[PDB]
Amino acid sequence: SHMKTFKAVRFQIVNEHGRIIEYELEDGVIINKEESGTGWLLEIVISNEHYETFKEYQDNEQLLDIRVVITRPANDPALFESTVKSIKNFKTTMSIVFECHIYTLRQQYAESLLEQLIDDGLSGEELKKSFNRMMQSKPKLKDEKL
Amino acid sequence: HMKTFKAVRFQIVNEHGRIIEYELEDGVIINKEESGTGWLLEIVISNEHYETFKEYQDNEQLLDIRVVITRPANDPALFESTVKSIKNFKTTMSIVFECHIYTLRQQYAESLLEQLIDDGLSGEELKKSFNRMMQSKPKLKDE
Repeated sequence: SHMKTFKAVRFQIVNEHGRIIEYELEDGVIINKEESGTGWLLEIVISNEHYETFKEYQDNEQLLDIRVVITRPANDPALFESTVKSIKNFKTTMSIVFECHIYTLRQQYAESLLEQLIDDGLSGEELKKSFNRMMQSKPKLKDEKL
Repeated sequence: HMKTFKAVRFQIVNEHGRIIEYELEDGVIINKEESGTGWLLEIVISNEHYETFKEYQDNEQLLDIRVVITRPANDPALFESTVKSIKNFKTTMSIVFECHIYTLRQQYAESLLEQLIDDGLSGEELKKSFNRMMQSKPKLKDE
């Protein structure tokens, strides 16, 4: 793809346990800012309902593991690590800009993911349960945190 | 609410009512009126006519464009635009345009006819040109 500007049609945030919170988009754009080595800029419009969550993310400079689907909703998510840069609250909606850096899923994800879950002591049905959910959501692995 | 859209067709219309369609790899258009920059359009097309677009950018040529938004089912929105940037690849290029949307003047038909007659046209030539210009809808000489 040769474009530097894309329409964002789905937005999700994933936690450690591979649990997705999806936010319904009013609007969405994401720009590849290579001009500086500044990464990517995501601007979305969502309901005000989530103003506190995102205000707290901004205040703590929370590192967020996000999934962004581009152009058409059936497409495979792109993977970013991001922080909230600015928030604008409106009457029923809010506008949020994120600072994003793209990443590719590592090789041997399935093997590392299993190694992590077993080292956390999971077994049998809880293990199948977590592995399957995590295989789809793809959380950042414990060996990448601090 | 929705401010960012897919751009599915792109055309330039010249003085003569002639449509020049370019097939898109991709396109997005963004409504930035709140800012006051009008709309922002990025497209990827073949780079065969790179020199044509470099020329427009250098001359800051004012282009009368038609953009179909979201679905091909829609009729094109009318823009007056200039080329802001070009990124050239192997056999494609990406172009960004600054655009300002516009509505078609009232009595367009009557003014078109006036111009064609004043330019010496008659008979079959007049009908041919009028029928085409009524489809593409170019800016008139009174500008």
